[PDB]
Amino acid sequence: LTEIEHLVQSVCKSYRETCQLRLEDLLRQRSNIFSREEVTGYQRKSMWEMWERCAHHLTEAIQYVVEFAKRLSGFMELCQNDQIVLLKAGAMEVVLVRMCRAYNADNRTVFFEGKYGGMELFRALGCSELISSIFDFSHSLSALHFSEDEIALYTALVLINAHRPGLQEKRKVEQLQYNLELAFHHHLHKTHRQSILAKLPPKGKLRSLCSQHVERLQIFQHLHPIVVQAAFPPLYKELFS
Ligand SMILES: O=C(O)c1ccc(-c2nn(C(=O)c3c(Cl)cccc3C(F)(F)F)c3ccccc23)cc1
Ligand SMILES: C[C@H](CCCC(C)(C)O)[C@H]1CC[C@H]2[C@@H]3CC=C4C[C@@H](O)CC[C@]4(C)[C@H]3CC[C@]12C
Repeated sequence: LTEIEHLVQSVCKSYRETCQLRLEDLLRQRSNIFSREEVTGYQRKSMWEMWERCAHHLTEAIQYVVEFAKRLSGFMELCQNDQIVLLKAGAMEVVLVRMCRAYNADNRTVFFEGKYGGMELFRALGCSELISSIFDFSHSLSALHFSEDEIALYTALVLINAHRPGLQEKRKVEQLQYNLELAFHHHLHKTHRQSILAKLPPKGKLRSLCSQHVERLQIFQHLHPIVVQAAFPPLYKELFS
């Protein structure tokens, strides 16, 4: 009906098509937990092997978020500089939010390579403080019990942010952001879920965690670089320079 009800539907559809893992599958698999043996198996792998596994999973996760963006109304009519600026600042913020779906707060486990495991799975990477910050962020998001439509609309707003430094057509990003803000508010009101607004992470916290993650990924990429077929080569070239 309204341009806004369609925008809600097209964001939720984009998300459904790019969500990478199905929520019912992730909820169904929570009982499928790595044994002590499988865990010491991961812990004994080289840093460089665990880095190769985790780098490729994270790159693929980023590629689902790039596709999500490309399918948001108006994203493809932004100039290429602004597309790169938004995804560079936002795509890994969206991956970190998407993680909460694959996270079980009851035993603090994440779905990884077909089973749930704790952060000790990743010991060989020697990243314990950063990995702990990532699990704690997922742990605090788990309390919101995001619906699929909430996660879709919230992650759209994570990407479409006119405050990112470097934008060339700030007013064009503002028009998309305000339509998505109205879509999000409208949807929460229609579903009696406005209470999540007071509980969303402070913007500073997501940007800060994302900044520490990407800096650590860039250090590993520097020491032991992986390659992938770039989904968005201009963005890829600006991360893997
Ligand atoms: O397929 C692509 O076009 C593409 C695929 C991935 C990205 C992208 N990688 N990335 C990383 O942090 C990253 C990852 Cl996930 C794995 C290994 C090394 C890295 C690092 F070198 F960049 F640090 C990002 C952060 C923020 C935003 C986009 C990306 C960008 C583009
Ligand atoms: C927290 C750990 C370790 C990160 C290690 C470091 C800091 C070197 O990158 C990472 C490794 C792999 C990541 C998952 C990859 C894919 C997905 C699917 C996506 O839909 C949601 C996020 C998730 C589950 C990632 C979570 C973070 C993981 C476990």
